[PDB]
Amino acid sequence: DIQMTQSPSSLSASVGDRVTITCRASQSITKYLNWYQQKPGRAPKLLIHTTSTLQSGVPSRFSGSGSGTDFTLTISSLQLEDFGTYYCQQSFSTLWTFGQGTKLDIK
Amino acid sequence: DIQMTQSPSSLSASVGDRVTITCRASQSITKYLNWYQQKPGRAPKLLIHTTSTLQSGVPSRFSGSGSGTDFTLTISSLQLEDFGTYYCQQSFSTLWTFGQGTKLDIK
Amino acid sequence: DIQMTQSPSSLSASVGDRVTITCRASQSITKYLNWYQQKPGRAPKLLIHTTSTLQSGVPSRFSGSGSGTDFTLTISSLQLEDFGTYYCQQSFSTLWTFGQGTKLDIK
Amino acid sequence: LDEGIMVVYKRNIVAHTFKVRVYQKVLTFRRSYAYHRTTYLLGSNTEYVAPPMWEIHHINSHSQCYSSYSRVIAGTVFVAYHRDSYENKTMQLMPDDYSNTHSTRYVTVKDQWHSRGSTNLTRETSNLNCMVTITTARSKYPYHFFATSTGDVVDISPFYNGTNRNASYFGENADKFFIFPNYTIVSDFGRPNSALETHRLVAFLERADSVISWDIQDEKNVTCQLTFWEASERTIRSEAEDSYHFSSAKMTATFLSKKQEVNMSDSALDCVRDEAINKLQQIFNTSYNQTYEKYGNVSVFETTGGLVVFWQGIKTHLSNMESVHNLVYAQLQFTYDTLRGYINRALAQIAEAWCVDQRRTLEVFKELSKINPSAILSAIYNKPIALDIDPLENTDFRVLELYSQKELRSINVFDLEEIMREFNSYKQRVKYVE
Amino acid sequence: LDEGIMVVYKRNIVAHTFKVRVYQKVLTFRRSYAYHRTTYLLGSNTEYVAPPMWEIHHINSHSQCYSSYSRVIAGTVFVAYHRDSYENKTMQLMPDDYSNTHSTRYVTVKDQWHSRGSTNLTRETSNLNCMVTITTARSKYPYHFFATSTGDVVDISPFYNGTNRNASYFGENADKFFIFPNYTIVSDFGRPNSALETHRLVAFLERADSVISWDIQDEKNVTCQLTFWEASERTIRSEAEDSYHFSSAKMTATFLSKKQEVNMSDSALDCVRDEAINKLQQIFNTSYNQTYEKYGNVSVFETTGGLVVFWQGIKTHLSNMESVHNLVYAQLQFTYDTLRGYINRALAQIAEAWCVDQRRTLEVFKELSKINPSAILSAIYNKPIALDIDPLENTDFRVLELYSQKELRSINVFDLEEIMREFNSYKQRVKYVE
Amino acid sequence: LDEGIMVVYKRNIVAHTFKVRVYQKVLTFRRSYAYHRTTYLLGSNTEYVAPPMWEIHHINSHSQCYSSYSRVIAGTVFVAYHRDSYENKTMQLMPDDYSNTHSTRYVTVKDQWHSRGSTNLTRETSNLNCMVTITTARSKYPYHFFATSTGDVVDISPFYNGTNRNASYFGENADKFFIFPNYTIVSDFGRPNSALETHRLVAFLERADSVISWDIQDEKNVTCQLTFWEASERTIRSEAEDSYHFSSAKMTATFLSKKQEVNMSDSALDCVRDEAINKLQQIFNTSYNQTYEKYGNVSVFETTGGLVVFWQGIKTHLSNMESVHNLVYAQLQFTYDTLRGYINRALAQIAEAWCVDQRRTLEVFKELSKINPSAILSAIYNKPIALDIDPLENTDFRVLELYSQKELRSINVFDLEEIMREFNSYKQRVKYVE
Amino acid sequence: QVQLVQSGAEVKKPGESLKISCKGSGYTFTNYWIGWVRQMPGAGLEWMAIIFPRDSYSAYSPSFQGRVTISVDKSISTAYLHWSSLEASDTAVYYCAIYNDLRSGNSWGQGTPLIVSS
Amino acid sequence: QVQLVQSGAEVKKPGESLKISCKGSGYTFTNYWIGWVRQMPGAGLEWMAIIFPRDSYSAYSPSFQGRVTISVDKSISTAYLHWSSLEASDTAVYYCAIYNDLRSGNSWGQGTPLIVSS
Amino acid sequence: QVQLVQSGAEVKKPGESLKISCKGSGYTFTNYWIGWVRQMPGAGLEWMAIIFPRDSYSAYSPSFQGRVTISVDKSISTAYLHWSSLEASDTAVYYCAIYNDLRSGNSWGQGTPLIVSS
Ligand SMILES: *[C@@H]1O[C@H](CO)[C@@H](O[C@@H]2O[C@H](CO)[C@@H](O)[C@H](O)[C@H]2NC(C)=O)[C@H](O)[C@H]1NC(C)=O
Ligand SMILES: *[C@@H]1O[C@H](CO)[C@@H](O)[C@H](O)[C@H]1NC(C)=O
Ligand SMILES: *[C@@H]1O[C@H](CO)[C@@H](O)[C@H](O)[C@H]1NC(C)=O
Ligand SMILES: *[C@@H]1O[C@H](CO)[C@@H](O)[C@H](O)[C@H]1NC(C)=O
Repeated sequence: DIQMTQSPSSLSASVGDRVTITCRASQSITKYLNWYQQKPGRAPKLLIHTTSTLQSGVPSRFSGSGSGTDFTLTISSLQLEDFGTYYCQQSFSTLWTFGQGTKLDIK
Repeated sequence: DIQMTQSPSSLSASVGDRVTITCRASQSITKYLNWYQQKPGRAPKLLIHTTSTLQSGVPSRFSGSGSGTDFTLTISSLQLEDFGTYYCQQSFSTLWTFGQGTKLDIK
Repeated sequence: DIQMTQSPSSLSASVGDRVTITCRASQSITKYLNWYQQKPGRAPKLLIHTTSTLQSGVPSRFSGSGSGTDFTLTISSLQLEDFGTYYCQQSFSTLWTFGQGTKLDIK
Repeated sequence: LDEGIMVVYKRNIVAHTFKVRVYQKVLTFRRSYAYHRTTYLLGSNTEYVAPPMWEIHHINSHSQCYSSYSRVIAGTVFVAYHRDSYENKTMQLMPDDYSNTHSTRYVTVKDQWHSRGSTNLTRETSNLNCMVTITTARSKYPYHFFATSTGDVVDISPFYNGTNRNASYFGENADKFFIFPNYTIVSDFGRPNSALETHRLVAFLERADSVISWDIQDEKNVTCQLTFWEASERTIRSEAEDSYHFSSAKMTATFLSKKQEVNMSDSALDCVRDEAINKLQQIFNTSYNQTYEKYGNVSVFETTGGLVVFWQGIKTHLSNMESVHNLVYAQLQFTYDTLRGYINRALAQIAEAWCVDQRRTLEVFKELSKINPSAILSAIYNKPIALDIDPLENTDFRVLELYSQKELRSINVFDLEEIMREFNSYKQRVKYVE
Repeated sequence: LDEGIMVVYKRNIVAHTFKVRVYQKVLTFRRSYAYHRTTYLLGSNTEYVAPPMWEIHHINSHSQCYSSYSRVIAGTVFVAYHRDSYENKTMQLMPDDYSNTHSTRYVTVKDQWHSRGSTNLTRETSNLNCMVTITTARSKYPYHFFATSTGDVVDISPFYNGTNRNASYFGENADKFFIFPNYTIVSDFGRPNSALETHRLVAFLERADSVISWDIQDEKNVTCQLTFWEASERTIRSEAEDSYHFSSAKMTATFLSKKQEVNMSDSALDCVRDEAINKLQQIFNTSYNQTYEKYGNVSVFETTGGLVVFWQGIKTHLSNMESVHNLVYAQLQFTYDTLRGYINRALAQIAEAWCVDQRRTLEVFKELSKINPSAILSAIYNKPIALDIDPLENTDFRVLELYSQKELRSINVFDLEEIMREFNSYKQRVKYVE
Repeated sequence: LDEGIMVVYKRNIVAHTFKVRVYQKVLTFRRSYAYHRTTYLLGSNTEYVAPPMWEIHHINSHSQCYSSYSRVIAGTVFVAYHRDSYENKTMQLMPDDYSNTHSTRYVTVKDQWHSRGSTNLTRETSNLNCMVTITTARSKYPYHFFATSTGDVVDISPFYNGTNRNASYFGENADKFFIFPNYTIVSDFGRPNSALETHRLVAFLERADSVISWDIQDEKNVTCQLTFWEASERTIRSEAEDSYHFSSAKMTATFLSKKQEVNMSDSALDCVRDEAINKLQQIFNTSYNQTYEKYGNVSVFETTGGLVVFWQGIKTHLSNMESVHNLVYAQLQFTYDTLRGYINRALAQIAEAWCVDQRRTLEVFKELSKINPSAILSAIYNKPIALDIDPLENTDFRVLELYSQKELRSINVFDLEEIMREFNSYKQRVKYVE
Repeated sequence: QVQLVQSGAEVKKPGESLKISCKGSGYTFTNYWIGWVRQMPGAGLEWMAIIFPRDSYSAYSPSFQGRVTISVDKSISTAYLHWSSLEASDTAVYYCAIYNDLRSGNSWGQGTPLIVSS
Repeated sequence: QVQLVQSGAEVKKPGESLKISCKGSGYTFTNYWIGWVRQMPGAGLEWMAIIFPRDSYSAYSPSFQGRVTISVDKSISTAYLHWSSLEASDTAVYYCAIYNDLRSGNSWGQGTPLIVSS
Repeated sequence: QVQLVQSGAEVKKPGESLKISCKGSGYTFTNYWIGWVRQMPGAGLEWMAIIFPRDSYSAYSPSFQGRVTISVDKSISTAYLHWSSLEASDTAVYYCAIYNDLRSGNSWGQGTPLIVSS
């Protein structure tokens, strides 16, 4: 078994603010470490893959980086539709481990 | 020591009859298994070699085949001069084993 | 340690006489076995090297040969300036062993 | 005198190049002897073996191989584990850097491993490595065999797919050859879980030392035997007792073809049939529009030099002969057909002037004979009764060899004879020195 | 203007090819380690050694070798038995199938053999194999060395037989070279007791890894240096200040030879001397009989391009220069000697017409000066007192490279530079990875 | 019509050849098994390793190496001694005889050594040999890599010396590459205490299997890219709408260059700049002195065929295009520019004669119309009112292939395809036979 | 890259069996592995079945032994999820996805909400 | 392929020595092994000597030790059979043959009948 | 081949230190090993120091430990012989030479006679 922690658990920010979300795990190797996007009542959708390529149709306002056992997803400017639930996960061969997922919202 | 049996010991047939004569031995390998031809008061002469080639000067009325430890010589049509003593033998390097030889004659 | 003997210790000859001087040692291999030339009050100077090549500026009146543990230097015609002290030596890497040197003079 | 647009296609002498996946297990056994604190290396032996077919499928599906190899010899299974580790570890294919031009390799092991043995005892350790090489394999017509950049030669046509036995050569054993439809292969071998591309037909061959895999493509789709050389819109066409002559001043050369036309429905012109037409149409829409019209249909001719000509005038099978590398002979025809078309025409511009002139003088004599018959008598006698020198000397051409044979043998940095002599010297040093 | 029948012989640039029997003992030692029920293969090493001379004689006499090999090292005899069987079994040479173009091999062992060792103990087993290869060896003039299809190079002339030292090169050690007269060799190595063909002289060389045997043939009997290119009965012969010109319209080319004739008794023309004559006689009995007779004797000429011409008119030693592969330059002479023979003759047909014409007009003026001196005064003044344009422009030829250098480097499926780079990469992978 | 002395330099297609010192330690481990009185050879394995840098310095200083080799693997030092002798003996480099063309080798050990082991026990003995090979390494422009006669390929420019990174290629690892100024190397490796020559800069590279050393030379000093082909003092110069034409009757060829001159200060002409001038001056002092003077300065032109022309009349950068091996096309221009310069001039000698003649007749008619208008009326009507045949036929040239493709593939005694097929067969025999 | 359309919302009481169809839209594939998961409010997605594209084996070691059966097929790859002995804890949204189409792209299906209500 | 002619019939009483000449006709050979055999009425041929072409060693392990001596020679290969201590059991037809000339061709000689009669 | 000029004659009493200069004439060298020797009447030359060209270590195992110090340098290779505690037995002619320039050529210097006299 391996651990997975996506931080922060809950956070809020205004429109047009760069925000960084971290993901930590006890994986032996880098694996893939993709980042997703979900909304309440909607199916999850990917955001980034391999920490170097992004899903087609998603503009370049999202970026990803990583070092050691930590991997960060950065957003240059938050939009109205960007608030939701985000997930980080590992997937190798058929084995798959998912993350709890951070929540982004505006008061 | 090895055994050698040429069959039949004695047989008779009319003019123009296909006849098959068998030769059996306990040889380790195929060796050569040539077939000869002899007449009373005459020197022996070869008929077939390697079960695939025939002596020059002998027409194509003789054929040879073999399987396992048995080797057969077949004659399509017997002629007046074809009656006589036939032999089968093995010869490797300088070692040579000869056969008793079948007798073909017409009453 | 190795031995070295240059023969003769002292000898005399007239002008224009071929003279052979020998050098013996307990060297493991051929090494180089060069031959020198010295005069009283003058610095030593080479005569032959490798038993096959001679110092530049020295004419072809000197020759060298060798066999086994013996090496001979031969002079065709002795001259007035050829009288002096001669040496044979071995030199490998930085190690060097020198000879006592024969004396050539005319009464 | 008639004119037409021509497209000269040269024979595809360049070998068809495709990508071949070579899967190989490198068993590198290093043996050493340990004595107190100093270890004596006893040597090493490296061999290449073909991974099993299921392992090939696992590699093509996950970019991962297994650290164990199994071989059946005389009914006995011999198993070799990587770094003498008796587990079933699955190792990923990572790049080994290097350049190798076009021979990228993915290996599970990037560093040789060997541990010293116990005191007064020799130890041998295995260094099994799973290597996948994306090599470039080149084949030449009739494509009965293709060879990669490395030393791998197979007697199998790249387009043979089981049902193409009569049209594609297959000389290797059928047991070692397999065909897989809708086969899935990783897009990138360097990382696991890569995108899996599906291919309609993939061929595998279990070689002696490796497994060679290639994607099967149609021969008439990607391996067409004609390459576009050049198009000429201003070409003069002429007919001679045994040849059609197409002379282009753009390239200053004339091509001679036999007195026959190649059928347009030939199987060797398929991928060219449209293409050679299309460019022609483009030309007809680029330089000779409005004022010119297409005279006749598109025709195919085979020149004596081996080139193919697609001809369309504007106002019956191909052979195996290859095109001549040096086209100066064609230019030679341009040096002849021009002058032959000039000097003769010059004669047609001189004799026509001369014959009239001799006529014009003749009438002058015709009346003169009635008045002064002496001139006529002298003309018919060519004797009395009662311009420039020619510098065209014999310019005997000599053999202008720009580079001598010694220079020609040293054009490239690799000489096969020297390499073979060095290999022979190596064999002598390892055997004859004994 | 004189005519004669010519036979053009080209230089024999093709290497003389003969059959070489390579006898080699393949010692393939397979080492493995057995643990409980799983056996770990520790590796294998394959080496090639030269069988002893008596074993070579036994093979050539009976198509059979021995399952034991002996080698002397430092005064100690090392003996290796096949499949660790310590008997003196004699094994027959059976074919190993395969194709190998022209490299048929007969081997006593067709399957690799190896048995697993005891528990907790490594075992190494030998796989000695007697292999006889009927390879094709090619040699080029002066035949100082010949090499087979495989990687075997020997510094011995194929025709040297001991007494031919001054005429045939011999650079290898004389200890390893042997000559046998009236030597008996099996006709077929595939089966025992085959027909024993007797040869007048057979040469053997004990190489480092094998033994190379070849049947010695006379250099002037089977290795003639001239190859029949073509013949021409309708050839125009001309003489120029430094060269004889032989122009043939059948091949549309002219060859230029020096102002000397090669002696008919030359040693390099022997096998050709009769043959080149015979064809000539055949031609004299085929196309130009009855009405024509042989003018002069048969002569030999060496053209500037390297070709040899046997000439016989119908009504002094050779050099080492080789023939030019591309003969377009000869055709260039046919483009010149024709036009030079035409235009000048055209001048001989124009100036001769002009000089008479200027004469014919002159007499017309000669009397006219007595009647109308104005015309004569104007002619001698070339001024009054009281045809066609030239389309022959500067057609500067460009370099019509049909195939670019990139295309030329990819003509063949094998590139030497790529193979050497792959070998270097293999060396790096087996050594640098450490 | 203007004349000048020309010097044609051809492109240096021959690879620059230099001497490379390859230092290698050959570890040849021979393993055998001894049983009673008969010893069974278990095999052998030969590997090549790079000697340490300090040992390279010792060899270059004393022509002597050490009988011990050390290698670091996974933090453990493995040491191999020669003939299992655990001392630190220093062995001298003695020649191994042989010829190897230009691959002289100096080895400390000239005979393979192996002693039989004890009864019922296998023994393996090392045969470490220090081999220094003075190989010939050839490099081609842009000299990004050079390869020796043996199978050694390095991705380092021969002229790179650390500070020449931007002008000389360097693709190998910088860790394995070293530069030594004022480095001392033995003149003769065959004997100890040889003369120590000092060199300004020596480059070393620790390869996987050996160490490659070479003396660094300036690229513009010893590796000039132009080779003198031929000089011609009697050359006719002409101008055409797009090209300067230089026609030499000594070589019977004309070269066409673009309408521009290469700058004399070009970096690729340096070693030629003086040399090409010097010969010119020599020519000006040899054949065309006193009565002739140098018209204009020396100019550099690049012909369309790739040749370089240094021109000096007597009364703007180079490209990477290489010269054409076959110069017959240039001779083709000599077949054209002559005839184009002849026939047209012939027209200039005929039409000029014709136009005057038609004038001379015209005046004869001019008065005749006053006396006999019938001739004038017939001339203006070209009808009555009240020379030679042309043998210039269509000589369609055929492809005169002197040697067929089968003959062309067998020119040399080595065929790469056959060697690769034999190597594949060897791999099948060592692996597939199992 | 592949849409992987799925059937609409299905309502079924517990106890009996549940059938779900998930068409392999986007492109005809036999390479991308198939993953069936379920999602419930208050938490993320949890894997329930990981299988090959062209066939199925219903790999489930720690979760719901015998309660999941997948068949799928080749070519069009129409996945079929079958559940036996439906329980109240199974009321959730089921998703079908391909493991990776292009560049680690795990495209999920539309999602079928199995919800028990009136 | 090679005739291998042999001398005519020879008559000699027992006790003394017998000399038989067998010329190597057909073609000059030094490759085909030489076999000397004897044949008696009522049975086939029995091998008595097998030797090399260019020389001879009279190989006879189980039959008539010391009673057969063959010399032969090179080139023309004229075989010479010599018998000592002739016995009544030796009255038979002696044959010389080459072991194999072409395609397992063992061509026999004309055969010399050694018969004791009046 | 290289002259290897040396300083002139030097006169110094025993006890103090002796300085000798050996200029590397002929050609700029850093390859030929340097040898310092001494010669006395009635006997030949005896080696005292053998050192590298570009530097020095004063290698002297059996003779005069601590009494010889050589420094030399690179490029011009100007050798510096230094002697401490001069004794009466040291009165002799000192020579500096290169071990081998060309073809085993050991060219000696001019020689400095260290002699104690009035
Ligand atoms: C196996 O037997 C053969 C012959 O039957 C042996 O070959 C002989 O070798 C010796 C030298 O050792 C030669 O003098 C003989 O001429 C060889 N015989 C023949 C017929 O040529 C061979 O040595 C035997 N094997 C071993 C391992 O001793
Ligand atoms: C490949 O196999 C199919 C049958 O599945 C066949 O129709 C086709 O012709 C084959 N390809 C070629 C190039 O023949
Ligand atoms: C071969 O040797 C014989 C002598 O036996 C000699 O006469 C002959 O010239 C030799 N062959 C050649 C090609 O020299
Ligand atoms: C070699 O290095 C020197 C600096 O020491 C540099 O000036 C020179 O340009 C270098 N050689 C080349 C060919 O660049």
